[PDB]
Amino acid sequence: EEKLRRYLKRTVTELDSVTARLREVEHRAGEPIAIVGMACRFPGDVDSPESFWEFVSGGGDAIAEAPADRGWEPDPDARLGGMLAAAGDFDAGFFGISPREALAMDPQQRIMLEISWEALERAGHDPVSLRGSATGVFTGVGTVDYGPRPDEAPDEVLGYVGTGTASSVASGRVAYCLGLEGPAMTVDTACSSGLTALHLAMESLRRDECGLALAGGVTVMSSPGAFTEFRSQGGLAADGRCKPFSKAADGFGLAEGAGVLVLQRLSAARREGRPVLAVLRGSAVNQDGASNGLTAPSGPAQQRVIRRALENAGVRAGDVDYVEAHGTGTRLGDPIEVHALLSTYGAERDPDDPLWIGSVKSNIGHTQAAAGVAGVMKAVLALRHGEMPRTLHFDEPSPQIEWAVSVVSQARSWPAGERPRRAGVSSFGISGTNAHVIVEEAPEADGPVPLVLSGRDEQAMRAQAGRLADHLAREPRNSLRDTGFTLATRRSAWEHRAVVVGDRDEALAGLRAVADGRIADRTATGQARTRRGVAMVFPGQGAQWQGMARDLLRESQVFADSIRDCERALAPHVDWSLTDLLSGARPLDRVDVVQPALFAVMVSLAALWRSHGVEPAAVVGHSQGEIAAAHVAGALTLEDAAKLVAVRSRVLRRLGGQGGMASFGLGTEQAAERIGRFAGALSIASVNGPRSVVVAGESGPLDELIAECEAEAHKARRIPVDYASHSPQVESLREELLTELAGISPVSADVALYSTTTGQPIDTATMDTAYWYANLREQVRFQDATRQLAEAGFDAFVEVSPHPVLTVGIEATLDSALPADAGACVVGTLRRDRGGLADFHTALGEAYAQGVEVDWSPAFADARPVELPVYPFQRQRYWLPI
Amino acid sequence: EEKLRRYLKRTVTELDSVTARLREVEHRAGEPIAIVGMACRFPGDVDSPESFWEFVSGGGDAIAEAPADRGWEPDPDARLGGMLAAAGDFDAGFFGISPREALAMDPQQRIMLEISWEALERAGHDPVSLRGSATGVFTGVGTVDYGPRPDEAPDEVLGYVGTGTASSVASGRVAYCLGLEGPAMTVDTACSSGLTALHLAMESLRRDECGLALAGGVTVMSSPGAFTEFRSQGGLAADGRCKPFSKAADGFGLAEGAGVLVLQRLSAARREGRPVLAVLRGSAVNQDGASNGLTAPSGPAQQRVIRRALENAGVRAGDVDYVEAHGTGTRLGDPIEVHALLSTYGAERDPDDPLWIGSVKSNIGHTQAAAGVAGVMKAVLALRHGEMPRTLHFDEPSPQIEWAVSVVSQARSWPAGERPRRAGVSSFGISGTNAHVIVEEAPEADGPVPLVLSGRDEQAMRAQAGRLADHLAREPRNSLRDTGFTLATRRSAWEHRAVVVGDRDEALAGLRAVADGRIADRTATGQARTRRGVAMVFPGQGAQWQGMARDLLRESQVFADSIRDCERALAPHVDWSLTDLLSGARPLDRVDVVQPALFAVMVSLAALWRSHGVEPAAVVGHSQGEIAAAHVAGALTLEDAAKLVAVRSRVLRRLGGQGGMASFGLGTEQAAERIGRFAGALSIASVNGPRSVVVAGESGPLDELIAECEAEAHKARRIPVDYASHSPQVESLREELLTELAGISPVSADVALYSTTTGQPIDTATMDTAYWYANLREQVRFQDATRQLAEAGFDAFVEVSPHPVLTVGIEATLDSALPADAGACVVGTLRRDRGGLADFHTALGEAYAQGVEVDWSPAFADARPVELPVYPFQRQRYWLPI
Ligand SMILES: [Cl-]
Repeated sequence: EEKLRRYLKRTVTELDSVTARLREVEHRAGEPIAIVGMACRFPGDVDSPESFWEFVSGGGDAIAEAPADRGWEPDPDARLGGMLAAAGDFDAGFFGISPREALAMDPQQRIMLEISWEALERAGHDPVSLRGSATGVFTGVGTVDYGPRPDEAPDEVLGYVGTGTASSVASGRVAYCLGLEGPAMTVDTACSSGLTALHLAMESLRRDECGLALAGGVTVMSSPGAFTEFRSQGGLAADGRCKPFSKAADGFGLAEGAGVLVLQRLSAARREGRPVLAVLRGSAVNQDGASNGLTAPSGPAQQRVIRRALENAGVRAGDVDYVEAHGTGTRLGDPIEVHALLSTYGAERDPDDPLWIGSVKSNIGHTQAAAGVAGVMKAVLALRHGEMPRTLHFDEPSPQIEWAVSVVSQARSWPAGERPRRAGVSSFGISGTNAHVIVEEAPEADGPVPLVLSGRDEQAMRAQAGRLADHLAREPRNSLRDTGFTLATRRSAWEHRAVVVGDRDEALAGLRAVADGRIADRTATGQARTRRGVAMVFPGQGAQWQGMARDLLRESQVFADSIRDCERALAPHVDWSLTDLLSGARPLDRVDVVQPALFAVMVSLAALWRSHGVEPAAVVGHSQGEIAAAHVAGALTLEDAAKLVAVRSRVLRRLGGQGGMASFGLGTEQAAERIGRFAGALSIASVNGPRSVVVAGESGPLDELIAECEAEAHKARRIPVDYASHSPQVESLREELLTELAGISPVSADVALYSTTTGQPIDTATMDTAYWYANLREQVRFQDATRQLAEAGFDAFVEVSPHPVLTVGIEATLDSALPADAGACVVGTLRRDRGGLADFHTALGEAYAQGVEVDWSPAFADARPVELPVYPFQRQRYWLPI
Repeated sequence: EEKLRRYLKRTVTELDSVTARLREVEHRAGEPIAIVGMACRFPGDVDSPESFWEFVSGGGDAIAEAPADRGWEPDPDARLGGMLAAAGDFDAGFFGISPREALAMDPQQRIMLEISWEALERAGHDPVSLRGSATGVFTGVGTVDYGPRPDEAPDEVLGYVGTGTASSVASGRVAYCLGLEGPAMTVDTACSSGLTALHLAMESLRRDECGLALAGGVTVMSSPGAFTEFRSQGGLAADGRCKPFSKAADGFGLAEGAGVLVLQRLSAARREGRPVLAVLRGSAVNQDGASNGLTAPSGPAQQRVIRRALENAGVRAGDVDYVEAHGTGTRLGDPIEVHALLSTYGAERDPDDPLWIGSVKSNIGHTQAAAGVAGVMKAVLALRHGEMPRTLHFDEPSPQIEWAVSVVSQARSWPAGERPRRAGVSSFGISGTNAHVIVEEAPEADGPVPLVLSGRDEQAMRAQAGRLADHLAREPRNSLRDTGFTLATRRSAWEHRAVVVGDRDEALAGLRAVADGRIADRTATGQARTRRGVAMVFPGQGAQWQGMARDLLRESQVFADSIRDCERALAPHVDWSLTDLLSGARPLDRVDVVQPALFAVMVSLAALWRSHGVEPAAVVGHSQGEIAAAHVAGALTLEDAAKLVAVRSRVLRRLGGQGGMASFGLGTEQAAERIGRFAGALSIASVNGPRSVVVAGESGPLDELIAECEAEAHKARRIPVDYASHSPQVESLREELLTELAGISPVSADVALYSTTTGQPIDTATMDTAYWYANLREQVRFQDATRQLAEAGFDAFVEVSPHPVLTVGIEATLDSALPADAGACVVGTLRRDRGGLADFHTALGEAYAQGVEVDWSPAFADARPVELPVYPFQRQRYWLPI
């Protein structure tokens, strides 16, 4: 029996895998598609969705004279229509395109690139992240009229003539530049092209040809062909203006434009937390077929497509509150359109609550292949702003139309009620191919910060900064933390970089300064280069200051836990509290106190760096700093290393009052000759750069040296220290160190370690007690180790200290070694009186600004994304006439 | 308990049925698409699948110097490629296109219209029947380079310049002309437009967007632009010739061409019983994305697109025996394709049995946006003839390719084994968009005659007949009956029509005659007009011959059954078998035998006419003929009409040997004056036409008249008859007639009836015994009734008799009456000694040939469709240079 209950179990589990399977399929097959980003270029200086909505709800009329710049033949009868302010302007370099090829490029190809990039940004992607993805591209292109014919083109531009004007390339070139690998195609269906495209993408996503899709359309009138052809037979308003459904309809008005939508499976966008601007729910495409003429509309067909659309959307006619009509202001067409609406959407109505109707063609003109994409944007923007804008140029309603179904003449309201709101959008093509799609409102959702920003060039970076300032200012509801998070995780990191750190008041001013070419406190600025090989430097004396990370101790957890781990390890070997010591901001005179403290702080600073994704490919230490570098490398346990520095320093107390040390701005030879005269009383303690050396020995013999030097313009800094290491005075302590350092467990390490003691880079199992005596006795030789790393192809040096002290030496050593103005950089961590996170973020910012890979995320826990301005294209005009 | 027992019983049942539904949704979703017809226009004078194959397996090289006639600027280096014989030739009239519009039309549009028609004809449709259907149009168009610009176009062709070159219109114009209502769009993917289109079409079908779809692509190089662009960049073979995969590869060879497929859901085409040529099993489209360069192909993507295509087909790489590689002979591209095939298909084979590879581009060149339609056609054809044709120009295999997977270099053969054979066909776009599709062999399928045919002009009709004769002569496996059926039910009925009746040998000879402008027996030829009103004419004496219907009684059930029904109605009134009378070919001397049989024959012939969908709108009788007419028009039951004619004829025996009748060739008044001298001894019995009358009276006085005419040369024909009806001698009969014709029950009739007794049209309830005596006593006046039908706009007179006796008179009347040469046709039925079904079909033919609606179906019982020649287009050259 029991087996034939567990037999039920798995038999029921098959049966369940299958039912939910069938739903999945069927659900997927009609799944709503989310419009997740947009971007446009319309008449009226429209370059954003924000601008489009301003222009339209504002009741803008864009119709005007055709620009002079195109090299059009003059005409007695001025050419009126909806033109694009800067149709020939393009940032070619951004896209890897030579000036020569950009010149042979159909403006329609160019614009598409720009806006495709913009739209993915607004969708929440760093578009570079999408290279190699299966993203689709579906573009509606009607006419191309840009080039001269191959047969009369300048020889300069001949390679790029065909490819630069071929309709297929409007699609493909987007795929080739953003490295997309889904299907890419250009669709021609005249006016409805734009929706044909959109429909094709929806179906592509529903079948899984891709996860993501770019659906758009473009028309740019490079020549006055259309004017000529329409001024031939009838159709153009003398006004240049579209008066949809009015008494006063003359004919349509020619225009140009471009629009894109990032489309994604609704469920997929929810899972990834992308913003849903609106949902497309179903669409349909048909032909009017046997009409009265090739270019005649046919209402019966228009009706048929409204129904197929609604069948597909799974929506009822009466549920749609508004329609974005074709509405071209034609004498034949407007009536036909309205009658087809009346007997579809209107049949299912009260008089008491009619269908509402508009046309953006009253604002921007007949934008042709883009018209439709133009209509879907208006519809989306209307669903997001709760308002139906004015349809311009409405005399009286047209007396050719037999009027459920009204036109919106004064701007109306459209608020979120019980039902979702939806809109239909239609565009009907001159060649007979009609399209209608159904749009729904989006369904329901829900200290200091480093702001990181980039430009392909220096001016772009500065534009980036200014627009971020404007955005932040005109939008105090936006979290600073989400703004930084988005900037860090969802924007491309270009060559010229800036990092502005601080709270909101500071974040604003830092950005405005970056914009105006100035630098505010805590800003990092640089040019990135690929960096492979982070060497962490670990210095010794001269890196302490009375505060030392009082603030960082409070403001960072990674740092404070590291420290805790230290106070625990040094507990046995030392009798004072690390924390009381740092938190208190207590004096740091004693050797037996300073050195282990510096050890903890520097190890703790290393932990922070690693938590922000910066890992050492090698480590170099300096005197005491080799203990930290040894631990960080992995050659020592914290317990070992802690004991080591605690013991070293306890013993070193024995030399107290018997010598001093001082740094001098000269070379080993210079110093070697000068010092030779005191036979043995002084020794060179370290050589840190071609013109920097420490000398150690008996004070008096030292003072004569310090005195003599200042009297000849030599750098000669007392180190505030009462002993003299790296000198023959250390033979006294040889016994005691070998005695109670014994029991140390060195291990070969993951990371390279370039010994200063030895002079070579080493297997770190070498570092027995015998080694550690030598580190205190023998001369340091940091200059030597620097060169070895330089020569070994390290390009990034991070001086992991509370104050930079070897930084300057290092750069001088790299002047003398690396190919001048090729590469390597040097970067510190904290600085005197500059502890606390913000200043660590500024040190990250410097490393990052020069091309170190940093993981910024730890500075933004939680932190959803947020909508930011778009890349500021550095444009130039390219235009080839006829 | 058995509780759980019951539940395993349930669960299994729902497991099973849930899996049936899931199975059925998933099948539908990706069901095989059938290629059910195809047409084309390729280099080497290829204009049909058959001529394509002949060309290709003959190892044909179409490469040649471009035609001089396109207005191309001559050039020092001659332009070699695959050029379309006559790209400028179009039948504009067939499609209702003006010469002015045709001139400004891109030839890519024109060629598409023609072959879309041809393809539908081959798929076994009358394209006309598809008007208003949901058939979609998907068309690969790359470049369009035809016109001058609207700036510089002759003002003569100006209103048609934009429409004539719009890419979208290649798709749309087809749907406009054929009246198709599916989604119609154009696609630009450069060289893979072809397959892309077919892929979109495959999916539209699978989404039930349409039931049928035309998928194709075109390129016509109207200008030398491409030659110009590629002679700057490198890449063209100096040869003109693609040598795919050979050491000899210089570059590709520009070419042009055009191809369509009629696609349909496989289940549906089986359901509709339609030739499945091959089957599209699966496809894919992708982008090679971040390649080396826009135009550079990329192996990884080529492999990806193959594997996606295979997945969708549900086919293993191992299961595919041939691939139509893109193979354009490019030095860079060829190796990349062969490597990508090697690691997809050639991974899954042991060397022993490799994948075979070819490229038609070696025969016809790189046919650009049509290439790949060209490819799928070669594969479909190869599957059908079981042969892999030779890939030309194969010097040696390329030493740059790293050779599972071999190039077919000598014509291998491909037999239908235990596996279904399949092919892949790839084509790769210069903008980086790739397609691959998978094609499977077609699955398991299993007297004299009237041939009808037509053309929009006379030349087309004759050409149509020539093509039929050839087709019938060359392919004897196609039944004549099936051929007749297809012509009648699957071909449009154009203005100029011919009908040929015969067994096969005589159908050939008649067909060949019509083709030569000659005539044969059982061959009718006409110009059709819509004819509003068939008037059936029923004559009297003269129409009989001794055979009458013996043949037709055996060959026609509709007829034999009607004769059976009469025999039954006459039996009470007459003591001789109608059947034995007609079957035994027995003499018809006596009045009481003739008149009833002639009625029974004439009434059953009417039945035939009606069984082929010819209804009288009006009828006319001539003496006894009125009886038939009255019954046919449904004023008298068969039982009444039978009684009437039996009695009327029996009583008429009383005048035997007392007079006579004879038809004279002269008009009423000419007869009247010539006859009046025998005061009353002769009567004008009937006036039938303006120069034909019948005279009844006392023989003697009648012999004098006849003698007096043969003296002066008048048509003077003795009617082989004992008596003199329609004369005073009929008073003797009045009483007996009225006495036993009483009881007759006439009623108002459905159909009109233009009484020859009265002189008018009538209410047929009128036709009581008083009327019927008048019908015998009175002058007939057929001419007055003829004109009354003319004057009331009947245009089609059918003489429903066994021998045409009134036919010539009617025609002399309608000269007078109707506008001289506005239309009218006068048709007989059978002829003396030409009874028999086939002669009836010939009568039907003369009526069909002139525009009477005939329903031919009854001639073919058990007839299946059969493939036939396509419309012979009547073409002119239209070409606008630059
Ligand atoms: Cl200090």
